[PDB]
Amino acid sequence: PIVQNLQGQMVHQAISPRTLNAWVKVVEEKAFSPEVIPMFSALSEGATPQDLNTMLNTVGGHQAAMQMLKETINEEAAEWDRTHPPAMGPLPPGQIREPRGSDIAGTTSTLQEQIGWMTHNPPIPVGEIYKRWIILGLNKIVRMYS
Amino acid sequence: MVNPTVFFDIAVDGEPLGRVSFELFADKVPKTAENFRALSTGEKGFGYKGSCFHRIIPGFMCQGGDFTRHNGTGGKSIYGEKFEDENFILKHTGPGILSMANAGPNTNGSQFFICTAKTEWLDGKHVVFGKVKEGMNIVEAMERFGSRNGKTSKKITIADCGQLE
Repeated sequence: PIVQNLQGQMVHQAISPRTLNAWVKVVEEKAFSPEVIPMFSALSEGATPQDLNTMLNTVGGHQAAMQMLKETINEEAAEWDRTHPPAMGPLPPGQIREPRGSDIAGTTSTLQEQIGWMTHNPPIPVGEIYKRWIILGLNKIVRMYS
Repeated sequence: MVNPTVFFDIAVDGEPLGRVSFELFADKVPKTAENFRALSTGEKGFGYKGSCFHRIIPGFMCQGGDFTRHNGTGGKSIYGEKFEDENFILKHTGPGILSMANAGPNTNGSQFFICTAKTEWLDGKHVVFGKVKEGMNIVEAMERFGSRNGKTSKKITIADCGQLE
């Protein structure tokens, strides 16, 4: 995740195995119950899209759900793309390429990229965007199963 | 001649600044060259005459050719819609390189940019298709009107353009 360094400037930290393990246990306990949604958000504070992916990809079992979530996400990405025409290049010196829908969901972007966007001035908030998409997919899963 | 020569007479809030001429590399990128050539003569009924350079970033490049919306959102090629990256043989080796602006692969329209420094990081991404022949100093004067975000301080127009040689 990207965390506030108490001396200033936002810094990256490696995904936390503890946070992960607490999400995994939320999921094994509650079988897509509505309380998962706030817990997801509670444990994904400053998450990069790669972090979010790792969180979702580690949930053993529930393959149908996970694949329904993927579809909501891939849908939301496509829609974002259709609503945001790519900015005109050429890219100025020192700038990173702008993120498309697949970049935000972390499927075609690198961690370095995601780090650069989220730590840019001002941040380009790919983790928060993705997180909204994921929450939408979770809604759909909770409605299916609960 | 296989490679055409085109000119732009540049104006600043309507006052003439000077002439910039360009060699077009029809011998390496014929389709891209003939697009700019044709847009410069107005022979299809539309093109660069009267348009503006809407983004200029000093030390980087001067960008124009959006003759339909004047802001980077328009432009059109003579092909009846965006066209493919012809090749990436020619490199952005220094000031005066002329190259196609784009919003991603295979989306060449009419927007182009004139480099004012070497821009290596564009190689493989923007099709290089010409170079300034006379008037580099005019391009450098244009950079005086730009800013870090590209917004220009004065209206920089192609008051006239066509073919020479």
